Amino acid sequence: MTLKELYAETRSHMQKSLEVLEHNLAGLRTGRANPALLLHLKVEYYGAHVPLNQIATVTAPDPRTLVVQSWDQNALKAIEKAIRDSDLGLNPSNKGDALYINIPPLTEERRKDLVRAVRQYAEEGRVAIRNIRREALDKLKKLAKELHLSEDETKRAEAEIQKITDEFIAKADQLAEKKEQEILG
RNA sequence: GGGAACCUGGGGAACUGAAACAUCUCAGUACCCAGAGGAGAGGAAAGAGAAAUCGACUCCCUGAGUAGCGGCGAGCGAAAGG
RNA sequence: GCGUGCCUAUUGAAGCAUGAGCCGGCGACUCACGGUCGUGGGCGAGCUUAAGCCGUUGAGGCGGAGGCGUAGGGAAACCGAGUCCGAACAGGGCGCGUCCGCGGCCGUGGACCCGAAACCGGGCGAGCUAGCCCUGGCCAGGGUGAAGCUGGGGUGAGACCCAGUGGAGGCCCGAACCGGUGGGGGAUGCAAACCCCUCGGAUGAGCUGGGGCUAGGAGUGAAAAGCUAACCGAGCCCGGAGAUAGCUGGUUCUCCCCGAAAUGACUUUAGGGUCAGCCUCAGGCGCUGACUGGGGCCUGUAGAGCACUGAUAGGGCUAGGGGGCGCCUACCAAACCCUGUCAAACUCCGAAGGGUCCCAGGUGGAGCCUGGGAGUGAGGGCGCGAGCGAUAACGUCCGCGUCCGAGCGCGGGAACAACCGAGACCGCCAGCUAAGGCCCCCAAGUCUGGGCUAAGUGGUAAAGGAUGUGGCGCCGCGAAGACAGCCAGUCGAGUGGCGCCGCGCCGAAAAUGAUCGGGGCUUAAGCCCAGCGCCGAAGCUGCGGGUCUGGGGGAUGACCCCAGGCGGUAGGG
RNA sequence: ACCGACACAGGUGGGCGGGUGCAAGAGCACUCAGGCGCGCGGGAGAACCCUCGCCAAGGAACUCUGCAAGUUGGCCCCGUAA
RNA sequence: ACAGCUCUCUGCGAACUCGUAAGAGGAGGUAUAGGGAGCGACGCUUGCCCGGUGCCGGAAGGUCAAGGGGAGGGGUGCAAGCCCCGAACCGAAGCCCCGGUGAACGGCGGCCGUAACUAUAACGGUCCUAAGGUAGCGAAAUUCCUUGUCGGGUAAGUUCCGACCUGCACGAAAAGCGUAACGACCGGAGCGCUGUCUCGGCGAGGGACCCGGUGAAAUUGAACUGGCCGUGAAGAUGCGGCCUACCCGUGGCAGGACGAAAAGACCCCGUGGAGCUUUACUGCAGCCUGGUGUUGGCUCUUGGUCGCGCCUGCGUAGGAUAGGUGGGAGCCCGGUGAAAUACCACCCUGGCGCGGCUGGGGGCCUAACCCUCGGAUGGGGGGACAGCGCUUGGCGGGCAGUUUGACUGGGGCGGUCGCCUCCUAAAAGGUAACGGAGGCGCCCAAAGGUCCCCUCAGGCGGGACGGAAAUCCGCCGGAGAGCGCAAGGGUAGAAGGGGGCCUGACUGCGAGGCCUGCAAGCCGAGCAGGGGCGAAAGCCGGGCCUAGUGAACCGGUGGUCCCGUGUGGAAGGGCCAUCGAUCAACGGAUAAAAGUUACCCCGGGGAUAACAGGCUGAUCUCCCCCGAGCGUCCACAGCGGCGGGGAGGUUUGGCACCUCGAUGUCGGCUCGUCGCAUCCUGGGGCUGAAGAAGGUCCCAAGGGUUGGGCUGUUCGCCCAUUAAAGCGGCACGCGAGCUGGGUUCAGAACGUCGUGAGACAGUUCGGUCUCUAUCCGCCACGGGCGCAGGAGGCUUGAGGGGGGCUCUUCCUAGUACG
Ligand SMILES: [Mg+2]
Ligand SMILES: [Mg+2]
Ligand SMILES: [Mg+2]
Ligand SMILES: [Mg+2]
Ligand SMILES: [Mg+2]
Ligand SMILES: [Mg+2]
Ligand SMILES: [Mg+2]
Ligand SMILES: [Mg+2]
Ligand SMILES: [Mg+2]
Ligand SMILES: [Mg+2]
Ligand SMILES: [Mg+2]
Ligand SMILES: [Mg+2]
Ligand SMILES: [Mg+2]
Ligand SMILES: [Mg+2]
Ligand SMILES: [Mg+2]
Ligand SMILES: [Mg+2]
Ligand SMILES: [Mg+2]
Ligand SMILES: [Mg+2]
Ligand SMILES: [Mg+2]
Ligand SMILES: [Mg+2]
Ligand SMILES: [Mg+2]
Ligand SMILES: [Mg+2]
Ligand SMILES: [Mg+2]
Ligand SMILES: [Mg+2]
Ligand SMILES: [Mg+2]
Ligand SMILES: [Mg+2]
Ligand SMILES: [Mg+2]
Ligand SMILES: [Mg+2]
Ligand SMILES: [Mg+2]
Ligand SMILES: [Mg+2]
Ligand SMILES: [Mg+2]
Ligand SMILES: [Mg+2]
Ligand SMILES: [Mg+2]
Ligand SMILES: [Mg+2]
Ligand SMILES: [Mg+2]
Ligand SMILES: [Mg+2]
Ligand SMILES: [Mg+2]
Ligand SMILES: [Mg+2]
Ligand SMILES: [Mg+2]
Ligand SMILES: [Mg+2]
Ligand SMILES: [Mg+2]
Ligand SMILES: [Mg+2]
Ligand SMILES: [Mg+2]
Ligand SMILES: [Mg+2]
Ligand SMILES: [Mg+2]
Ligand SMILES: [Mg+2]
Ligand SMILES: [Mg+2]
Ligand SMILES: [Mg+2]
Ligand SMILES: [Mg+2]
Ligand SMILES: [Mg+2]
Ligand SMILES: [Mg+2]
Ligand SMILES: [Mg+2]
Ligand SMILES: [Mg+2]
Ligand SMILES: [Mg+2]
Ligand SMILES: [Mg+2]
Ligand SMILES: [Mg+2]
Ligand SMILES: [Mg+2]
Ligand SMILES: [Mg+2]
Ligand SMILES: [Mg+2]
Ligand SMILES: [Mg+2]
Ligand SMILES: [Mg+2]
Ligand SMILES: [Mg+2]
Ligand SMILES: [Mg+2]
Ligand SMILES: [Mg+2]
Ligand SMILES: [Mg+2]
Ligand SMILES: [Mg+2]
Ligand SMILES: [Mg+2]
Ligand SMILES: [Mg+2]
Ligand SMILES: [Mg+2]
Ligand SMILES: [Mg+2]
Ligand SMILES: [Mg+2]
Ligand SMILES: [Mg+2]
Ligand SMILES: [Mg+2]
Ligand SMILES: [Mg+2]
Ligand SMILES: [Mg+2]
Ligand SMILES: [Mg+2]
Ligand SMILES: [Mg+2]
Ligand SMILES: [Mg+2]
Ligand SMILES: [Mg+2]
Ligand SMILES: [Mg+2]
Ligand SMILES: [Mg+2]
Ligand SMILES: [Mg+2]
Ligand SMILES: [Mg+2]
Ligand SMILES: [Mg+2]
Ligand SMILES: [Mg+2]
Ligand SMILES: [Mg+2]
Ligand SMILES: [Mg+2]
Ligand SMILES: [Mg+2]
Ligand SMILES: [Mg+2]
Ligand SMILES: [Mg+2]
Ligand SMILES: [Mg+2]
Ligand SMILES: [Mg+2]
Ligand SMILES: [Mg+2]
Ligand SMILES: [Mg+2]
Ligand SMILES: [Mg+2]
Ligand SMILES: [Mg+2]
Ligand SMILES: [Mg+2]
Ligand SMILES: [Mg+2]
Ligand SMILES: [Mg+2]
Ligand SMILES: [Mg+2]
Ligand SMILES: [Mg+2]
Ligand SMILES: [Mg+2]
Ligand SMILES: [Mg+2]
Ligand SMILES: [Mg+2]
Ligand SMILES: [Mg+2]
Ligand SMILES: [Mg+2]
Ligand SMILES: [Mg+2]
Ligand SMILES: [Mg+2]
Ligand SMILES: [Mg+2]
Ligand SMILES: [Mg+2]
Ligand SMILES: [Mg+2]
Ligand SMILES: [Mg+2]
Ligand SMILES: [Mg+2]
Ligand SMILES: [Mg+2]
Ligand SMILES: [Mg+2]
Ligand SMILES: [Mg+2]
Ligand SMILES: [Mg+2]
Ligand SMILES: [Mg+2]
Ligand SMILES: [Mg+2]
Ligand SMILES: [Mg+2]
Ligand SMILES: [Mg+2]
Ligand SMILES: [Mg+2]
Ligand SMILES: [Mg+2]
Ligand SMILES: [Mg+2]
Ligand SMILES: [Mg+2]
Ligand SMILES: [Mg+2]
Ligand SMILES: [Mg+2]
Ligand SMILES: [Mg+2]
Ligand SMILES: [Mg+2]
Ligand SMILES: [Mg+2]
Ligand SMILES: [Mg+2]
Ligand SMILES: [Mg+2]
Ligand SMILES: [Mg+2]
Ligand SMILES: [Mg+2]
Ligand SMILES: [Mg+2]
Ligand SMILES: [Mg+2]
Ligand SMILES: [Mg+2]
Ligand SMILES: [Mg+2]
Ligand SMILES: [Mg+2]
Ligand SMILES: [Mg+2]
Ligand SMILES: [Mg+2]
Ligand SMILES: [Mg+2]
Ligand SMILES: [Mg+2]
Ligand SMILES: [Mg+2]
Ligand SMILES: [Mg+2]
Ligand SMILES: [Mg+2]
Ligand SMILES: [Mg+2]
Ligand SMILES: [Mg+2]
Ligand SMILES: [Mg+2]
Ligand SMILES: [Mg+2]
Ligand SMILES: [Mg+2]
Ligand SMILES: [Mg+2]
Ligand SMILES: [Mg+2]
Ligand SMILES: [Mg+2]
Ligand SMILES: [Mg+2]
Ligand SMILES: [Mg+2]
Ligand SMILES: [Mg+2]
Ligand SMILES: [Mg+2]
Ligand SMILES: [Mg+2]
Ligand SMILES: [Mg+2]
Ligand SMILES: [Mg+2]
Ligand SMILES: [Mg+2]
Ligand SMILES: [Mg+2]
Ligand SMILES: [Mg+2]
Ligand SMILES: [Mg+2]
Ligand SMILES: [Mg+2]
Ligand SMILES: [Mg+2]
Ligand SMILES: [Mg+2]
Ligand SMILES: [Mg+2]
Ligand SMILES: [Mg+2]
Ligand SMILES: [Mg+2]
Ligand SMILES: [Mg+2]
Ligand SMILES: [Mg+2]
Ligand SMILES: [Mg+2]
Ligand SMILES: [Mg+2]
Ligand SMILES: [Mg+2]
Repeated sequence: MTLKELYAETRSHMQKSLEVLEHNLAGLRTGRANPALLLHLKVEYYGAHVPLNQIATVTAPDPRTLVVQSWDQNALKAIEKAIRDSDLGLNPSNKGDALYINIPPLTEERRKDLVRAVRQYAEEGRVAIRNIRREALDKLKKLAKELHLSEDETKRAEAEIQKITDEFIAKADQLAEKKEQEILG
């Protein structure tokens, strides 16, 4: 309706496009010495792919492994029933109310199968935003042309978007930016 | 054919002014062409204009910046009669 | 010792804004006809003549056509000291010189003087340059080797293939010839388009000699708005023409008097103008002026205040509403109540002030009236009060005021339009004072008592730190003699604690060489509270002199006394 | 001696335009016939500039850019890809 | 430009062009040709949308200018008359309307939902359209984010090439995608070779310099012309305090004299100027078009129409095809109906019958006009047409003259432009800003006059339908209701709520004020005239009150007395009443008007922008306070919430004070110099310091602070090293020292917007950078004099300047610590 609520409907409409970015990184075979790499998992349970960060508690004991202290025995049961079913290629455990799964890093060829695809979400992410800028500015057009402004009352708008788009595009380049280390280094 | 201007006919601007500008103005000016000559034109009423009047024409002074004309603006502007 | 050129334009210039090498000459508010005034004469209920006519050879008459003036009022008819609107016989609106000379200003003409970009007419150019027509030349040498023909090959006949001859082409290489790619030079040149190296085309849409043709809103153009006689978005010359310029510049002798504005209103107006405001001169009226005292009103700001309007933190009381809902539990939460507050657009209340009317003082480059001449209509700083700004700006708009402008004349402030003092006729080798100062530069107290400060603070900064120092307080409570060390007695006294006042330290880094104006100051040459004295300006007295008004001498003699004003740009006299 | 304000480093159509050598030629070099030595000179031997010759090693690090400069260059003969 | 493609025009006296015309090109041509337009060999191709626009086609209708036409009206004369307006209706072109048309101007979308991992969406629903971009191409001479991501080339590649397509904003004849051959065209690589460079050196010639001859120019207030901190109109040789410094030159260097040269080219202002554009205004040329003059014959055929002759009207009964009103009875009523006939009439309805006056059409003609033919007194063909005169209406950037407002913290854009109500506003008024927050361009025949009465809003209880208000009753409540609508003031002792009569919401006027520059606006006593209500004293010339509106000019309607061009009356004026304005840019230039320039010009300005300086310091970089809370314990080893205080003038800004008769504007090169907040190397302090390393704070600039790739880049980003590869000041130092890659002149193109000419803080290739230094300053080298005799030598050094760096390794010692 106006720049006021708009400049915020971008910092809200760009948020999500960023969201997924994080999402598509953890789903990646990093040093896999992290728990979150699991919780996202849509685990089929009681008739609904239910995110693991809701069916249990994953926390890697040490670097070399993770534990899913799955409260209810049964839950844990139908849990493995999905952490493996991921092409990845791991194997957990039916030990106690928890799930012991190893973390085995691998070859360089495994680095391209991980690093290359990342410098790909690097795009899907930067871009998803690029559009929240394209689609933004356009409503900024019809806006000050409906509402009346100055060729400058508008530039202020026009570039603010830009400073916002740029501000958010950072929480991306710079985001994955770190995990790239957890992957590489 | 020529002739310093001066005169008549045939054509004929704009800048300007109106504090813009198109009617209007400058202006029938400038200039162009023809023609007449010591001058040229005009000249004996199919006039004038309200006076039982006047009596070819042309020039001067008044009439008069009047009567009027006018995007009733800028501005233009007679005639009878004396 | 003291001292920032001249003009110009400006809120403001020495200005690092404008113009000017220097000297001499030329060089800009005029005339004509109308108007409006003031003024010197003539004639007066009238005054005066235009063209023309007669005389003159630097004689003046005559000429009353005509023009103003004697009545105004009404759109007009018309009426008339009235008239007009009107039914009114209410009312209301309008009511007494010419002719010359001269000065001021206005209208009109180029009308203060220069200066455009352009516009319009008539002409002059294609001996440059563009296109084209006619008639003539020119293009070393080398290269590749098309079509054609001819001989052989193949076929049913062919097509088609081979050699050979042959000599095509907006073909190739490269001089002349015609261009002008890239670079350097040249840049008051060799030259207002050049030179050197380099590079393109060179039988073609080629280059060139002579003769011809098309032109100014026109030509011509392998197209750039290119070219048309070295500048072309419309050539050149001549005339209209002294186009117009709400802009820029310039605008000449002296002394005297007064002196602005930089605002309001309306402007296709906003750096212009019309009216008003403010200056000035004339004549007219004469204490009403500015300012002050005393009285009587209107008034709604500074404060303050919640009675309205609204906002407000908390607490109580209590709807209705959360959560168990039945009791209860959190002001989560309306009105109400106190408790404390907030507000340009709230005020129960309300100042000081301001304004205004009658009376009183008030003789002043006061006012009030009629009129001639204006300029100005960018303002700027500073105090105060408000907006905008960010409780920013040498910011910005307003308000009272002031000062600069125009007081850049003088002292102080180091230097400096507006900060302090203070209104500069002139002259003097006099004297006392303002502001500021009084140790040396530099005038006058290293003046006198009384403290404070040790950082050069002074000599120019904050929140906030800190037993820096000097001076006050009330608090403990130490013979129920610990406050500091050594087992606590001896030791036998000033030790803890907050918190106020003065000066001070830290906090605290900037760009060419440093500093408070310099030197140099510490019981000061700093700072605070006292006291007497000097210095110091163009301020005021002293002596003399110039000048204009006002007021008396006065025998006008313009000739001495008397009391005042005399900075000044635009401007007026 | 013509057009360029000049005794101008620019411009101006046609014919002749020798010899030797170089693949040829009106190209280049030298020189016949012929003409000229450009209407200020003399010295010195710095910076710097103009125009010109050279370089160790490196060989585009230069720079906007190999701009410039260098390399290659004639003829004969092989031999020449997409 | 080009061949070549396409659309289009043109039947010959061609179209088109020049010209007033004659005439001429066209062309001594004839559609296999000529003109106009776009595209630009050649290969494959060239989609969809005729709603709007243009053009082609439509013998019907709609509208329409003259002219024809005259029902009807007015003016005058005693009149025959003469004069005027004047409806029907017939009337071109154009426009409207109906079709067609894209190698004509042009145009060629969006929003929801859905696949058994997810994603995504072939598929569905839906909104609008004239129809929603096909082939091919794609971060491109087009891609804003952008150096998009990947891959290749490189040590390293914002460029380049290959891909992906999320095409800000390709795309089919302003052509699309390709293409061998071609280019002094623009980009990326290589190899060869070099002074281009690291990195500078030597040498040659012509100048520069010295000597003899000749001998300029721009500029120039006057000169006796130094540095620093200050200062001043805010960048000083010329003021102030201080600091230096003998006089005068020769060769050089360029930092300064805001150096010179151009009355700034950008910027704005001027109601300044030109070239251009169009669906801005207005006209002109030309073209189309009706009537006519030129201009005539003979026929065919239908109109409008006035003279006339005639026939002509079938409601229900009916003597039945009554038109109508009169006369009227021999050439009938009757009976009945709305009306009675046998007959003569005057006329509405309507058609035919011979004439007039005029019209329109379609034919043939020849003899005017035209063109032609071995030279014609004539013959061919066209033919009342064409051409030409006049007049009617329209098309008409082809051409012309012009208009395209102002304010405004430059301008443009956005906003506003008059009136009303508060505050601002400092206790009379008044009063600024693009200051804060709202209204008006009306409404009322009752909402008005006056007389007569009556009184709210809310609150609490009682109450049939009944919220928390319908309507009743009951107390209480001075004002918070109401007062037509904004706001303020006022108000119940009425302006409010209700009832009764009325139309003073009059005509004549107006003492006297308010306000005020003018002109406008504002209240209004009372007299006269005739009225309304009231018993009356009395009130009523509009509305509780301020907004609710517009000078004159020009026309329009009414009326009255005045004028009425020899006189009379008219035509037409005046006076009075009243009307036509978003003249709303609202004190109003015209009846009448938009753009554009980088093709541009003049006059002006630092009255006003961009660069730079200055003031400011929000923003900016920096350091400081308070100390939540992180640090395994523990505010400060290292950190710091929310919050607060300052410093600096390097960022982005605000202001517009110098300079617009000119202060050359990014980057690079060269030469630097200064600050410390320090990147190295020196010292030191704590450390959550073992050592070796670091972290962090404190001192401290003396000196150092590399070479490359990319980009114009500064800045970054990488490659290889380093003790380190520090930030910032000097007009973001430095163009009279160089460079011009960037950027802002003219050329061209892409995307883009625009109908257009042209435009763009978009791109892209191109594109002129001025021999002489006089003064200050600086580098060198002199002449003069001075230094109280005149000399030849050798030194003293007050004073200044140059220079100061840093790494690696080996011993100590593999020791100390571990
Ligand atoms: Mg003659
Ligand atoms: Mg005019
Ligand atoms: Mg006009
Ligand atoms: Mg005109
Ligand atoms: Mg004679
Ligand atoms: Mg005669
Ligand atoms: Mg006769
Ligand atoms: Mg005469
Ligand atoms: Mg008269
Ligand atoms: Mg006469
Ligand atoms: Mg001096
Ligand atoms: Mg002047
Ligand atoms: Mg100024
Ligand atoms: Mg000077
Ligand atoms: Mg200047
Ligand atoms: Mg000067
Ligand atoms: Mg000037
Ligand atoms: Mg001179
Ligand atoms: Mg002189
Ligand atoms: Mg007068
Ligand atoms: Mg007199
Ligand atoms: Mg006489
Ligand atoms: Mg009357
Ligand atoms: Mg001009
Ligand atoms: Mg002309
Ligand atoms: Mg001629
Ligand atoms: Mg010629
Ligand atoms: Mg010629
Ligand atoms: Mg050739
Ligand atoms: Mg050429
Ligand atoms: Mg060649
Ligand atoms: Mg010739
Ligand atoms: Mg040509
Ligand atoms: Mg062109
Ligand atoms: Mg020329
Ligand atoms: Mg004239
Ligand atoms: Mg003049
Ligand atoms: Mg004087
Ligand atoms: Mg005075
Ligand atoms: Mg105006
Ligand atoms: Mg005035
Ligand atoms: Mg106040
Ligand atoms: Mg409450
Ligand atoms: Mg309350
Ligand atoms: Mg008195
Ligand atoms: Mg007085
Ligand atoms: Mg003013
Ligand atoms: Mg001003
Ligand atoms: Mg100010
Ligand atoms: Mg003064
Ligand atoms: Mg002076
Ligand atoms: Mg001074
Ligand atoms: Mg004085
Ligand atoms: Mg002394
Ligand atoms: Mg003394
Ligand atoms: Mg003491
Ligand atoms: Mg520092
Ligand atoms: Mg000192
Ligand atoms: Mg004392
Ligand atoms: Mg005296
Ligand atoms: Mg006296
Ligand atoms: Mg005085
Ligand atoms: Mg004066
Ligand atoms: Mg005077
Ligand atoms: Mg010449
Ligand atoms: Mg010459
Ligand atoms: Mg010579
Ligand atoms: Mg010569
Ligand atoms: Mg020749
Ligand atoms: Mg040879
Ligand atoms: Mg030769
Ligand atoms: Mg010579
Ligand atoms: Mg070498
Ligand atoms: Mg070497
Ligand atoms: Mg390089
Ligand atoms: Mg480089
Ligand atoms: Mg580069
Ligand atoms: Mg390049
Ligand atoms: Mg490059
Ligand atoms: Mg080269
Ligand atoms: Mg190849
Ligand atoms: Mg092949
Ligand atoms: Mg055609
Ligand atoms: Mg012919
Ligand atoms: Mg083309
Ligand atoms: Mg095909
Ligand atoms: Mg269409
Ligand atoms: Mg159609
Ligand atoms: Mg048709
Ligand atoms: Mg007619
Ligand atoms: Mg009659
Ligand atoms: Mg028609
Ligand atoms: Mg969906
Ligand atoms: Mg499913
Ligand atoms: Mg669908
Ligand atoms: Mg679609
Ligand atoms: Mg399709
Ligand atoms: Mg593509
Ligand atoms: Mg792409
Ligand atoms: Mg790229
Ligand atoms: Mg491409
Ligand atoms: Mg883009
Ligand atoms: Mg590589
Ligand atoms: Mg695009
Ligand atoms: Mg598109
Ligand atoms: Mg198409
Ligand atoms: Mg097209
Ligand atoms: Mg292509
Ligand atoms: Mg080329
Ligand atoms: Mg070097
Ligand atoms: Mg030499
Ligand atoms: Mg200074
Ligand atoms: Mg210099
Ligand atoms: Mg000069
Ligand atoms: Mg100028
Ligand atoms: Mg100019
Ligand atoms: Mg301009
Ligand atoms: Mg012109
Ligand atoms: Mg017949
Ligand atoms: Mg008839
Ligand atoms: Mg009859
Ligand atoms: Mg019956
Ligand atoms: Mg009978
Ligand atoms: Mg009839
Ligand atoms: Mg015939
Ligand atoms: Mg015939
Ligand atoms: Mg005809
Ligand atoms: Mg035009
Ligand atoms: Mg206008
Ligand atoms: Mg502005
Ligand atoms: Mg007041
Ligand atoms: Mg007041
Ligand atoms: Mg309104
Ligand atoms: Mg009422
Ligand atoms: Mg009810
Ligand atoms: Mg209303
Ligand atoms: Mg009534
Ligand atoms: Mg009354
Ligand atoms: Mg009323
Ligand atoms: Mg008018
Ligand atoms: Mg009119
Ligand atoms: Mg008459
Ligand atoms: Mg208007
Ligand atoms: Mg106005
Ligand atoms: Mg008005
Ligand atoms: Mg008008
Ligand atoms: Mg251009
Ligand atoms: Mg040009
Ligand atoms: Mg052009
Ligand atoms: Mg031009
Ligand atoms: Mg200024
Ligand atoms: Mg600050
Ligand atoms: Mg903070
Ligand atoms: Mg602060
Ligand atoms: Mg600064
Ligand atoms: Mg400025
Ligand atoms: Mg300045
Ligand atoms: Mg000058
Ligand atoms: Mg200047
Ligand atoms: Mg320690
Ligand atoms: Mg340093
Ligand atoms: Mg660079
Ligand atoms: Mg790389
Ligand atoms: Mg620097
Ligand atoms: Mg130079
Ligand atoms: Mg320069
Ligand atoms: Mg310079
Ligand atoms: Mg460039
Ligand atoms: Mg260039
Ligand atoms: Mg460029
Ligand atoms: Mg531009
Ligand atoms: Mg377009
Ligand atoms: Mg080039
Ligand atoms: Mg220059
Ligand atoms: Mg020299
Ligand atoms: Mg030393």
